[PDB]
Amino acid sequence: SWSYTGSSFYQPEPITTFNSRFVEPEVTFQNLSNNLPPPLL
Amino acid sequence: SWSYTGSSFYQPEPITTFNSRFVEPEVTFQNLSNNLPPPLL
Ligand SMILES: *[C@@H]1O[C@H](CO)[C@@H](O)[C@H](O)[C@H]1NC(C)=O
Ligand SMILES: *[C@@H]1O[C@H](CO)[C@@H](O)[C@H](O)[C@H]1NC(C)=O
Repeated sequence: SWSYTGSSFYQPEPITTFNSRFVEPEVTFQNLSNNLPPPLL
Repeated sequence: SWSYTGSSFYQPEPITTFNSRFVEPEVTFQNLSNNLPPPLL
């Protein structure tokens, strides 16, 4: 389970399309299998 | 055929969604007819 938090304040939040951006894949990113966030669903 | 290249280095790459942005049309853009890139296809 992965959550988004602010840079200057710690508060775990659900991942949404309004706080993440689509980027070109890299080999360093995690390869999630289950419990994908709604941007990834 | 049009390819994308970096600003500080030269490498012809295919045009994807991740290296282009959708903008308001202008008269000084190229009006392509055939062999559209995948963002325009
Ligand atoms: C995810 O998979 C790709 C290709 O299968 C691999 O290159 C990448 O290292 C993987 N990411 C990991 C293991 O975090
Ligand atoms: C592209 O098409 C527009 C019409 O939508 C035109 O105004 C413009 O002059 C054209 N530019 C060219 C031919 O590159």
